Amino acid sequence: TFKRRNGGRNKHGRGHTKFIRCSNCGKCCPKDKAIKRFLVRNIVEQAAVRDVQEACAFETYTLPKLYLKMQYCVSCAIHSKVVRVRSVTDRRVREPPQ
Amino acid sequence: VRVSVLNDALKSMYNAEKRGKRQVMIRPSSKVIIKFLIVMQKHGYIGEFEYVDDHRSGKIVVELNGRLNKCGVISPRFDVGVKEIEGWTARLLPSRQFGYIVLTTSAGIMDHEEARRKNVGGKVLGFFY
Amino acid sequence: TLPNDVDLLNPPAELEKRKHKLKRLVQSPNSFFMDVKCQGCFNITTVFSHSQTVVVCGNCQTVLCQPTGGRARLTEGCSFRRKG
Amino acid sequence: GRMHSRGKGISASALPYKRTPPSWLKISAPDVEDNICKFAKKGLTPSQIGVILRDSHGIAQVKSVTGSKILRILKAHGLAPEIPEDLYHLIKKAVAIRKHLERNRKDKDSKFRLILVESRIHRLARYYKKTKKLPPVWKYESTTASTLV
Amino acid sequence: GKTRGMGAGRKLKSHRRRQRWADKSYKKSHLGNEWKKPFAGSSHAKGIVLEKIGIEAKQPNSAIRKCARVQLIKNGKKIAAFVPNDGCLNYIEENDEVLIAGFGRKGHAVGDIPGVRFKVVKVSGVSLLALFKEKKEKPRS
RNA sequence: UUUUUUUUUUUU
RNA sequence: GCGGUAAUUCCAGCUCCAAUAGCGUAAUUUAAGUUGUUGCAGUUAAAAAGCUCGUAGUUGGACUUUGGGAUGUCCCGUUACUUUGAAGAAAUUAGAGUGCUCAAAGCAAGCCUACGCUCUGUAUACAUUAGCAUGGGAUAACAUUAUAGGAUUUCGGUCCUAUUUCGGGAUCGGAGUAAUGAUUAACAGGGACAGUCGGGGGCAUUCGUAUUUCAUAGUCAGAGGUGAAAUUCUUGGAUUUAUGAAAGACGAACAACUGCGAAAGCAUUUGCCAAGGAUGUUUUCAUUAAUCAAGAACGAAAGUUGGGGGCUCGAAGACGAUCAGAUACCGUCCUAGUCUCAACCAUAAACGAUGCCGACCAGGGAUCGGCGGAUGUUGCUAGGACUCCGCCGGCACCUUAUGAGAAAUCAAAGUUUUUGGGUUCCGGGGGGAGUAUGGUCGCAAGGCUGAAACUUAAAGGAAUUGAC
RNA sequence: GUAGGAUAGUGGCCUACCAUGGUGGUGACGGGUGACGGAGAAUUAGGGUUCGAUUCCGGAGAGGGAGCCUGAGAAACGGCUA
Ligand SMILES: [K+]
Ligand SMILES: [K+]
Ligand SMILES: [K+]
Ligand SMILES: [K+]
Ligand SMILES: [K+]
Ligand SMILES: [K+]
Ligand SMILES: [K+]
Ligand SMILES: [K+]
Ligand SMILES: [K+]
Ligand SMILES: [K+]
Ligand SMILES: [K+]
Ligand SMILES: [K+]
Ligand SMILES: [K+]
Ligand SMILES: [K+]
Ligand SMILES: [K+]
Ligand SMILES: [K+]
Ligand SMILES: [K+]
Ligand SMILES: [K+]
Ligand SMILES: [K+]
Ligand SMILES: [K+]
Ligand SMILES: [Mg+2]
Ligand SMILES: [Mg+2]
Ligand SMILES: [Mg+2]
Ligand SMILES: [Mg+2]
Ligand SMILES: [Mg+2]
Ligand SMILES: [Mg+2]
Ligand SMILES: [Mg+2]
Ligand SMILES: [Mg+2]
Ligand SMILES: [Mg+2]
Ligand SMILES: [Mg+2]
Ligand SMILES: [Mg+2]
Ligand SMILES: [Mg+2]
Ligand SMILES: [Mg+2]
Ligand SMILES: [Mg+2]
Ligand SMILES: [Mg+2]
Ligand SMILES: [Mg+2]
Ligand SMILES: [Mg+2]
Ligand SMILES: [Mg+2]
Ligand SMILES: [Mg+2]
Ligand SMILES: [Mg+2]
Ligand SMILES: [Mg+2]
Ligand SMILES: [Mg+2]
Ligand SMILES: [Mg+2]
Ligand SMILES: [Mg+2]
Ligand SMILES: [Mg+2]
Ligand SMILES: [Mg+2]
Ligand SMILES: [Mg+2]
Ligand SMILES: [Mg+2]
Ligand SMILES: [Mg+2]
Ligand SMILES: [Mg+2]
Ligand SMILES: [Mg+2]
Ligand SMILES: [Mg+2]
Ligand SMILES: [Mg+2]
Ligand SMILES: [Zn+2]
Repeated sequence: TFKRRNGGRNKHGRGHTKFIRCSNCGKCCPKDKAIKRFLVRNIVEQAAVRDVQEACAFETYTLPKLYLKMQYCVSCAIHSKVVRVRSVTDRRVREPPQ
Repeated sequence: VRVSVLNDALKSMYNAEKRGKRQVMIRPSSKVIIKFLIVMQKHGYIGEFEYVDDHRSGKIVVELNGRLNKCGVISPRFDVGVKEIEGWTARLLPSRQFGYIVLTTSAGIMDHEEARRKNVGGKVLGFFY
Repeated sequence: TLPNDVDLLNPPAELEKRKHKLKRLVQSPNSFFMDVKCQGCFNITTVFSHSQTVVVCGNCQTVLCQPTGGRARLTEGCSFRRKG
Repeated sequence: GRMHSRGKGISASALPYKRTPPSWLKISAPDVEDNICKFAKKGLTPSQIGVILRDSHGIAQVKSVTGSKILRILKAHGLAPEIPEDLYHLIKKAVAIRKHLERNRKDKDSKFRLILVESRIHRLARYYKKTKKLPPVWKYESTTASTLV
Repeated sequence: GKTRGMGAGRKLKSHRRRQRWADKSYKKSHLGNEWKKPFAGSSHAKGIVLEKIGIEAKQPNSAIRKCARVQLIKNGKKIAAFVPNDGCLNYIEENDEVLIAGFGRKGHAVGDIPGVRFKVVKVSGVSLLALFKEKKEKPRS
């Protein structure tokens, strides 16, 4: 039985797509199929923001940000709970969670 | 490619009648198509049809009465003698009380009852009911 | 528009114009000819609306139109009148 | 659709329903034939002649004024080429592709396109032999194709 | 789709001829392999009893089905033939003459008896049915 | 994300 | 499926059931729309060649004389096909007649007893294809057309023949007659042209951090790796830090339910070489086309031969762990390989598990390319970017059933018992088996083609409930 | 194809000379048949599937080949010769 119209990937009008390496396990996975997330978070966690600001060596200074593009294979994504198993009707929803 | 303009026309009319459209477009036109339409109109399965000239094969616009259950082409055009008309009618028509099989004979394009009346055979073109 | 709300033999002119040139009831081109005159020369030349060649006025040796993907682009000085 | 591809484009010309010349046109049929013959002598193919006439002389359709096609006029005046224009262009394309392949042996795409072009050439040549536009002895040979043009 | 050309009768006939071989029954009846089988296309065959054997019944049944190893006189092929009815193996002896018939499934095993396609009809010219019902007596010699 | 093998035939 | 100590199923008694002077048991037809031309299937049940070209074969757009007056009749090259006729042994089959006592049969036979009669009857029909003859000229097949060497009237010169100057020929020219002789240009196809577009292809040529190694310099005790460790490297300075050099791979982020290509596949810049779809076109030819045995081009990864390279990773192999064992999963070091060139190999879940061409068939919003129109801005140079309305083509998506389906689902997997647009391939319960054998290709690995004996009642697809 | 021989007669049926022709994916050639062919038999919506040694018609054979006399007629076998 076929359970996904797209076949679990995002290839249309295309022969082959080069793979990426899972950021967790390193498994090869087609890029159009890998679960991709973009994390933009302060380098200093909110707990240490106050201490770092107090220890700042300049009159004013904006703390930088860390940008990370995580590309997970299906197994790693499910295990780490980046994605979860959804109902038959719910898995057709493509909009991101609020 | 386009092989049977008569088949294309009959399929267009059949689909349009199923959908309930009052008018249907046939392109390209042909004298065989016109004779088939005249045969249907004689028995009242279609309304008026108008031929549009475009310095090409032409076009036809046919009004649909709503009485046409199904019209179709028979391919290849098998040879039908005067004695095979009964078998062909049994194969193709829903009943012996109504329905027509169109044949092209040396006497012209006509329905199977007229072919039987004139004792003329030919080749089957299609059917309608 | 609903098929039953229109007549296939008497389509509205707006719909006929909007339709593709080959899909109209009777095929008709969207192109036309034009009488083009330069800015200074009284000579008048016939030019196709979709000219594929650089038409040049014989008198002053000036380009009237420039071929493009569709309609030819006339020079700024020159002007045109629809001929037909 | 396309003979040697999956393209389904329908772009083409839409001839007007009116077969008569426009009123504003004043040139005469013999003048049009003379111009066509002059262009042919200058070395313009029928398609080029038609394009030039439409774009410059305002002759939308040569048949409308003359009553006959450009190739027919050229043949009547003994100016038609030995081989038809389309076959000539196809042979030119094949020769160019072969010249490129002579130096690019890794261009398997060029090899594929050459195969397609020669198939088209052979089909067109067969049709022209059937219609007697080419002598029965005519044969397209890759080795000496450059000589024919 | 099917070929429908009015001039495609040859192609249709040849395609049907090629595809008929996919039919197991047609292939069985037209490959000419019936003559290499023990009966060689016959309903019955006479043979000599070589040995009494017991064949374990297939699951889920449990029993010892009684059969005889019979050598066919006309070609010397060795087969296994079931002996039906209760205690009918007692009427069979080594070097006896037995008539052998099919098991009813046209060369295939029947019931829980594995690899047996034949049965014994007569022994020493007397029907096993008659022997079972005591209508006749097995010849002494 | 340490490790976790196995369950006689028929029948209910 | 019955039989395991309460057997409607075995062995027996009784009773009952079917047929009946018949009944049981062991190639072939039907059922079988499970061989499908009528009339089957190929997304998941068995199934569409990895992709394209292409000869045989099959198939192939439109167009040429209609109408009235009247009354079968008057007026304005070769075939397929169809109608009719002749002929086409009996027997058999269908069928007319006939009380062999009926019947299967047979061709008998009936009145009245007349020194007889019914001329007694012993009909008729059927008969593929192929052949002969005849009426029709719709639908189709092949050939032909325009370099006039064309049709026709008359007349001049040349070449030969017969019935009683003449008739018949066979050529060469003059003159005239004529509406003088060419359908259109398919929302078929090919070709030309114009501005474009693309991560399509080949060659050459710039750039990038990172990895490893090396060189210089600084510091000292751990570094590495794991679930935890160990193998391993480390005061001859490991790991870490800065600068620089070399080598070979790889082209992140941008990057998408986006693009190009026949498929495989294709992502750094710039240059060159050819190639291509779509769009626009009042340009050209005029059926040149669709699909395809045989035959050909390309064809991931791995693999083969020989060079060049050999950073990284890494089959084989060797160790350290875990374990009852662990020839593994985890870790450490590594050969072939991974890259490129020349020559082979031709196979993948080579997938959309879904051939190609053509027609019709609901709605909607996005998006890529081109084009047409309108409109207002731009730290810009009529244009470009954005906004809005449309057309064509393309990758897709959402809703819906009036459709289909075993459903899952499908806007094509629809227009199918109301069955027929053209065309290629291919399946016939499950195994044996993609095996044996033969042939062919390959250096090899293996590829292509491809059985049978025998075995078996299921295997299998979709979906429901529970259990896990 | 030409000319002859032979035959009851036509014909590469055979002889001499001459020419290179003849068939074939519209399947030649080769192989299998537990293959004599037909009239017909079985089953019957229609289309079809299977069978046809056997009394009627045509062909061939007389254990396997070959040759031949007689005769209008035989390559005969309830004729002969090897
Ligand atoms: K799938
Ligand atoms: K995904
Ligand atoms: K194509
Ligand atoms: K175009
Ligand atoms: K058992
Ligand atoms: K049992
Ligand atoms: K049991
Ligand atoms: K007991
Ligand atoms: K008991
Ligand atoms: K029972
Ligand atoms: K290496
Ligand atoms: K263990
Ligand atoms: K290794
Ligand atoms: K290979
Ligand atoms: K797939
Ligand atoms: K669109
Ligand atoms: K003779
Ligand atoms: K001769
Ligand atoms: K025979
Ligand atoms: K005699
Ligand atoms: Mg599943
Ligand atoms: Mg792929
Ligand atoms: Mg094609
Ligand atoms: Mg199209
Ligand atoms: Mg165990
Ligand atoms: Mg009991
Ligand atoms: Mg009992
Ligand atoms: Mg089936
Ligand atoms: Mg499966
Ligand atoms: Mg399957
Ligand atoms: Mg496949
Ligand atoms: Mg092939
Ligand atoms: Mg036609
Ligand atoms: Mg056209
Ligand atoms: Mg460094
Ligand atoms: Mg980049
Ligand atoms: Mg892009
Ligand atoms: Mg090497
Ligand atoms: Mg390593
Ligand atoms: Mg390699
Ligand atoms: Mg394969
Ligand atoms: Mg756009
Ligand atoms: Mg099978
Ligand atoms: Mg002779
Ligand atoms: Mg025989
Ligand atoms: Mg017989
Ligand atoms: Mg007998
Ligand atoms: Mg006989
Ligand atoms: Mg004889
Ligand atoms: Mg004998
Ligand atoms: Mg003898
Ligand atoms: Mg004899
Ligand atoms: Mg005799
Ligand atoms: Zn992973």
